[PDB]
Amino acid sequence: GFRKMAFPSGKVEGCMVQVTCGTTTLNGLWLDDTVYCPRHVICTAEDMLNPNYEDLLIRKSNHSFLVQAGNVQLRVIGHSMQNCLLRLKVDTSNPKTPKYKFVRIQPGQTFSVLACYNGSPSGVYQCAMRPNHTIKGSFLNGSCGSVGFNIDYDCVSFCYMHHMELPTGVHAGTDLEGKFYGPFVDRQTAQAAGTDTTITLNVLAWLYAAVINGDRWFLNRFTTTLNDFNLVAMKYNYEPLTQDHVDILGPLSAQTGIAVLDMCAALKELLQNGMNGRTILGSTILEDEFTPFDVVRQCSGV
Amino acid sequence: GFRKMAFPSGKVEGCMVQVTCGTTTLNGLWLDDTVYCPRHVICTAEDMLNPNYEDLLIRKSNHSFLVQAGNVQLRVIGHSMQNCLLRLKVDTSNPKTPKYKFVRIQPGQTFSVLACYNGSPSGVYQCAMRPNHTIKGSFLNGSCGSVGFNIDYDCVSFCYMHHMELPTGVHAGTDLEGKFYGPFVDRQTAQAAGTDTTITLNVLAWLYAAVINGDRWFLNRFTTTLNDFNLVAMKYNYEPLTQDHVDILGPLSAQTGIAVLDMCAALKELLQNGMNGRTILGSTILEDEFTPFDVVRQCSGV
Ligand SMILES: */C(=C\C(=O)OCC)[C@H](C[C@@H]1CCNC1=O)NC(=O)[C@H](CC=C(C)C)CC(=O)[C@@H](NC(=O)c1cc(C)on1)C(C)C
Ligand SMILES: */C(=C\C(=O)OCC)[C@H](C[C@@H]1CCNC1=O)NC(=O)[C@H](CC=C(C)C)CC(=O)[C@@H](NC(=O)c1cc(C)on1)C(C)C
Repeated sequence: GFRKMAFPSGKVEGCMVQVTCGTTTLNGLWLDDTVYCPRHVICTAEDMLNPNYEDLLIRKSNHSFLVQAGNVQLRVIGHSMQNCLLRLKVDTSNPKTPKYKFVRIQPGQTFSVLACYNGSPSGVYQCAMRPNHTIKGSFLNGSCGSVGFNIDYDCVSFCYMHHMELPTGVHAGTDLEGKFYGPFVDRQTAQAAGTDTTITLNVLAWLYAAVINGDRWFLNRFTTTLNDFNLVAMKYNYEPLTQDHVDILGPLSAQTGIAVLDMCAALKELLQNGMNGRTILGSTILEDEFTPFDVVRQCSGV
Repeated sequence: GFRKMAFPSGKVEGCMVQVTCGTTTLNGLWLDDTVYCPRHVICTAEDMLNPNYEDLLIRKSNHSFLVQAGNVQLRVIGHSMQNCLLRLKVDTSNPKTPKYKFVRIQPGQTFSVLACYNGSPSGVYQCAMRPNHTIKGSFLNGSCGSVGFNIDYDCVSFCYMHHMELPTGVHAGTDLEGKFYGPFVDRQTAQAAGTDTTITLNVLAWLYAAVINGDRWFLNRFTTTLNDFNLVAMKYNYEPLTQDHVDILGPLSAQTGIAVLDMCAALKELLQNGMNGRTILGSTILEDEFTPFDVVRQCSGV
C-alpha cells in the first residue's frame, strides 16, 4: 500500500503551547526558553489592514502575554519581534525540547503539519509546499501557530508556522524565522495565491513508486527528450523538468530499471491519453505531493 | 481543506518497544508492566503453516525474550499467551503509559496507525476497517506489532495490532485482546480477503462535508426511498443503507439543511452519471474512509 504518511508527532506535540493577548488566543512553539507565535496575535478588531506591528508591540509589556503549557502557566520575561513572529522569552526552559533546527523549505518539498487549537494538538497530516508558496492544509479557527516539520533520525526540522487562509481556501505561513513563504504579508489586505503548477518531479517519483509497488500498465516503449517533454509539460500546467530533476531521480531509475526520460515518455502519454478509467497505486489523479525522498522512505523494499 | 487526518501520535510513540526471539524481531506495545506482541514472533523457519503456538511457547522461557525500550533493555519476568498475542510481564512499568483502554472496532470505523520498525516509530496515517475486515495499510518488513488507535480527549483507545499482509497487498491484524478482525489466522496458510464493499455511510458523511465545505454541485431536487436506494447500492457494490445509518447522519443533515434521503438521491445520481470530469473536495472518487464522526471533528465550523 502507498499512503500519504506523516512523521510521528510526539517530539512536536511537547512543544505546543497556548499564547494569549486581549481576547486573541492562538498556538505557539516552545523551544528551550522561547515561545514563537504569529505576531498577529497582538492585533485588535480595529487595525487589520493597517497594522503597524512596530507600534502595536511597543504598547505591550511582558505581562501583556499569557502563555499556557497546558495546565501550567509560563511567565514572559522579555519579548521581541522577528519578521512576522514574536519570540517570547520565558522563565522556564521546555523540558521536552527535542533536538531540532529551523529550515526554510523549497517548493515541492513535503512536511508534516500538527494542526493545533488552544495549544492542544488535534491532528497530523502530510502537506507539500506548492510551487505557488501556499499549502493545501486543513485549518479551522484557532489554528494559527500550528507548525510544519520533518524528522530525520532525531532532529525535528521545523519548516513552517501557520498564519492565514487565502480566498481559495489555501494556506500561507512563514518559516521559523518569521519570513513568509511566498509574496504574502500578515495583514487582512485582500491578497491571492498566484496560479499554481503541478509538481513534475513528484509525479515521476510517484510513478517509480507505482512500479516499485508492482504496477506498470502506464509504461510504454517510447522515450522523449527533455525539451520535447517540457513542451507538453507547459500545455498541461506542469513544472518544466530540469537536468537536476533527472539526476535526483537516478536512484529510483536504477532500482526499477526504467530510464528517467522513458518514465517521462510514459508520463507524457498519461497526460495526453488520460488514465482511461484506470488507477495508479489507488488514484485516478497523478499525485504530486510525494517527493523522491518520500518514495524511497516508503518503498525501501520489495 | 479536507485532509485524511491522523491523531497526534505522541502518547502511542512512548509505548513502542522492540521484542526479539531467535533472529525474529518485531514491535510490541508497552503499557504499565506488560508488553503485547504478535505471537508469531516465536515462529521458526520450519513450521509456518503448522505452528502450534502452544507447543512453541512452552519451549520458551522468560530470558527467551529480549525487550528493548530504545537504548534500554527490559527484563521479561513472566509470559502468557492471549489469543494471537503474547503478554510479556516486565520488571519495569512504562513511565509514559497514557490513560488508555482496549476497543474492538467495527467495520467502517477509522483509526490512526503508527507504522513502526525495530521498535522505532516511522510514520502515522489514518485507515478504516474495511467491511471485509482488512485494512489498506502501508507496511514494510518489520512492521508487525505496529498499533492502530483513536484518542478522545486523553484516552488512547487501542484498536488494532498488525500481524500480516494478504495476497492482494491488504493487511490483517487483531484487537489488543489478540482476536483477529475477520476470518484470518496467524499462520502462513494461503488465505484471502473476502470481497470488499464500499462503506455507504462514510461516503454520505463525506458529501455532507463537501457541502459544509461549500461545494454542492452534485445535489439535485430528487429524493429516494431507503429501499430504492439499496437496489442501486447493490448494483454498485455499496453497503445497504439502514435506518440506523440514516439516524447517525441526523446532526450533519440538520447542520446543512439537506435531508438524508435527499443526499442519498444525490449519491444515487453520482453513482449512475459518474462525476463527469468533476471533483468533490478534491477527489474524483467517492471517498469512503471518513466517518460521520470524522467529518464533524474536521468541519466543526463555517
Ligand atoms: C488563524 C488565527 C488564530 O489562530 O487566532 C484566532 C483565534 C488564522 C488562520 C485561518 C482560520 C480559518 N482557517 C485558517 O487557516 N489566521 C487569520 O485569521 C489571519 C489573521 C490576520 C491578522 C493580521 C490579524 C486572517 C485571515 O486569514 C483572513 N483573510 C485574509 O487576511 C486574506 C483575505 C485575502 C483576500 O487574502 N488574505 C480571514 C479570517 C480568513
Ligand atoms: C510483519 C512481520 C514482522 O514484523 O517480523 C519480522 C521482522 C509481517 C507483516 C508484513 C511484512 C510486509 N508487509 C506486511 O504487512 N507479518 C508476517 O510476515 C506474517 C508472519 C506469520 C507467521 C505465522 C510467522 C506472514 C505473512 O504476512 C506472509 N503471508 C501470509 O501468511 C499469507 C499468504 C496468504 C495467501 O495469506 N496470508 C508473507 C511474508 C507476506
